[PDB]
Amino acid sequence: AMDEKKKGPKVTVKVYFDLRIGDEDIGRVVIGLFGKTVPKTVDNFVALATGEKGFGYKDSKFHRVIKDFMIQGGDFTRGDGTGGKSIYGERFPDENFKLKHYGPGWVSMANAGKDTNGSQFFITTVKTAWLDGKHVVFGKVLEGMEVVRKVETTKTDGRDKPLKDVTIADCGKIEVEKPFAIAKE
Ligand SMILES: [Zn+2]
Ligand SMILES: [Zn+2]
Repeated sequence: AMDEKKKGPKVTVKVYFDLRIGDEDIGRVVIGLFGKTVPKTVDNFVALATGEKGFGYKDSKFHRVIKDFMIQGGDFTRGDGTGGKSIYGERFPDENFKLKHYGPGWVSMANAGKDTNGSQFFITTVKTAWLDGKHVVFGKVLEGMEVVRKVETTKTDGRDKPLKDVTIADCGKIEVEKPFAIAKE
C-alpha cells in the first residue's frame, strides 16, 4: 500500500557517531532527527554533537548496554549515568510524547523521572513500547544499525557496563537539504 496516511516524522537534520570498542574503530551510526516534531530536544542533541557550547558527546561512552533492549550514552561529565547536562541547563522538560519507541533504532532521551532530560540518550534495539509517554523520542538510526548491534552485543558486567569502553570517537552534524518522512517502524 502507498500508506499516505502512515507517513511518520520528518528527518530535518542528521548526526553521525563514529564508534570504537576499546581501541577498535567499528563504524559509523547516522541518526535522523525530527526537528519539526521536537525542535528543542533535537537542537540540544545536535549542539552536543557539534560541541559548540564548549561541551558535548565527543569521546564520551555508552556506559550502559542491555542486549535485546537498548544502548545508553551521553554522560559526558561523569561517564556513569550520574552526569550530563543540556544546552538549557542540567534539566529540561519533556517537550512532547508525539513519537513512540516504534522499533529497533529509535533514539530517545534517558531520564530520572518527569522533566529531567539532560544529555543522556538511548538507542533502542527492539520495540520498547513500555517507555512510550515517559521518554521523549527524537530520532531514528538511518545508517549503521549493524554498528549499533556490535555495541548491543559487547560483553558487559553485572551492572550492564561494557567490559571495554564503547566510545564516540567522532561526532557531528550532517545537513539535510530536503526534510523527508520515514515510517513509524
Ligand atoms: Zn590495541
Ligand atoms: Zn523511564
